[PDB]
Amino acid sequence: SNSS
Amino acid sequence: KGKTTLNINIKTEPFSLHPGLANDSVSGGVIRQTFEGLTRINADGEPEEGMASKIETSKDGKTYTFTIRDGVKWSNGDPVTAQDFEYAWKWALDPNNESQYAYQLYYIKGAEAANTGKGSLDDVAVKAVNDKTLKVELNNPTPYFTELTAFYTYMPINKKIAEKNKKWNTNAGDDYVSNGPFKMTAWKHSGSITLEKNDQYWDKDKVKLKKIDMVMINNNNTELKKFQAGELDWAGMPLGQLPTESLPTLKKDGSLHVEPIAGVYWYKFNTEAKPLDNVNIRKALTYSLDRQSIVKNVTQGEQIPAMAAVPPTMKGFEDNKEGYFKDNDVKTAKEYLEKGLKEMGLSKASDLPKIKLSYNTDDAHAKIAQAVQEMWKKNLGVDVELDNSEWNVYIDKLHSQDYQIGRMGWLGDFNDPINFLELFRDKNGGNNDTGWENPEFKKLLNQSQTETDKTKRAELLKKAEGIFIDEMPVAPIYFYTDTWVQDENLKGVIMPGTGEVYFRNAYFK
Repeated sequence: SNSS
Repeated sequence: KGKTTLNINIKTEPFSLHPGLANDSVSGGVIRQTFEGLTRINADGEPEEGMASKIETSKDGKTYTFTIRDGVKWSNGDPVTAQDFEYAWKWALDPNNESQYAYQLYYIKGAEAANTGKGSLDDVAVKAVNDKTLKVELNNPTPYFTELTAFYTYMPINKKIAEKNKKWNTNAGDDYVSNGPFKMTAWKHSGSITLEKNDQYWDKDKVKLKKIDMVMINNNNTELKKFQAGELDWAGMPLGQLPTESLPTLKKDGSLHVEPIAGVYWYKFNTEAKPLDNVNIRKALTYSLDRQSIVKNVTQGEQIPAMAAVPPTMKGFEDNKEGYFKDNDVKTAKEYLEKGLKEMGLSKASDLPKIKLSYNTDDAHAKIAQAVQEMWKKNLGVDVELDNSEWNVYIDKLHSQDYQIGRMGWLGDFNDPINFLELFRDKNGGNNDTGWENPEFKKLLNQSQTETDKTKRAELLKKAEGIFIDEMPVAPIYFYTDTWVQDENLKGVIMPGTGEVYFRNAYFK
């Protein structure tokens, strides 16, 4: 998943 | 004695609280408290029965039969049925819904064909045989399929409500119902999310917290201040973020937690935007970074330099600590730059087309971007301009390829190295966004998924990884740690090492  | 409200920061508005659209750590931080799949993750970091009370696997490992647990309900009291899962998975595969995680379901026979217009959704091999039975057929034996069924794209959604109101997911209220340990009772957009214990959850007696209050403070100094006044119970990752300059002091007083996780911090290249369409330019920009300086001076969180895609914590990939090329290799970076310029007919770096480096608004990303900007100016004579965007907007910027160089981080979805590679399998893969695809790469990944032998499989994936690093569609920078401080009375938190957090069984002592 894309990490903030 | 122990209080029952947990106060935490999630920094920013989620990209989506539809499980079929979420693709990010912010959304995932919420959905992992409010929804539950066929399986869930236990404290040992392994999948276990969740909505499914029994999981049967065929002898060949391809057909899964899930028995839905007796009496499982949604937060409004309706039963969770197998049709809710069928509906949700097909919803995510329907190209009209534009999920960036549709490829996560390609493990299922007929899924890719449906998603790419080469087949009917009716022929995806997920079927509610009856209310209590879900049958699923895979293309290949996939030993981590029960990890995938705990991943948020595989969450059920309430089919009855989602049919009634196609915008059910966009606000808290009677049309937002979920099936996990907590339920979402308030959402002030860009403000806060309130979760409360879900009294319809099957395992509610194991849930000790009554309320989770999630604020959205993107200022790391403020988050730490609130923690220090006791207004938050946590400061830091996974969902919040400590100020990078606080890390020395907190490490010294002994309060800092620091844990390596399966994640990678990289700058994605838009390989269809000049001059990033030239591999030599991509390699110059990548080889000229001094990652040791970034981790020692900028992040200060004990991250290790990344010269690879797959984190060294992935069993079989521990040599990625050394990586595929040297850190701070300015000599070789300059050689690549010269080669690129020559291919363009240019003589100097200043005559390149203008380059923009994009990132999501964040204290730490700005500092890293500034450090990299300087490294490019100083080591290559390349000037880049910086721009920043809100997180949820930013994800769409990268997805639409409205960028040249874009900061991103990737955290593991499941405990297998391919999760760090298959996002780049297909040009139009929902989480690719580089415009890059390579036929041998894709062939090797597909072969990896038919090989059961762990050695031979690891070697196919390492060859794939070598091709990827040789074409440099992204610039790896560092492998993640989670750094945080907390009220040390907060126990029972589950943090598997892929960088997620579950509060299901957490409590104050």
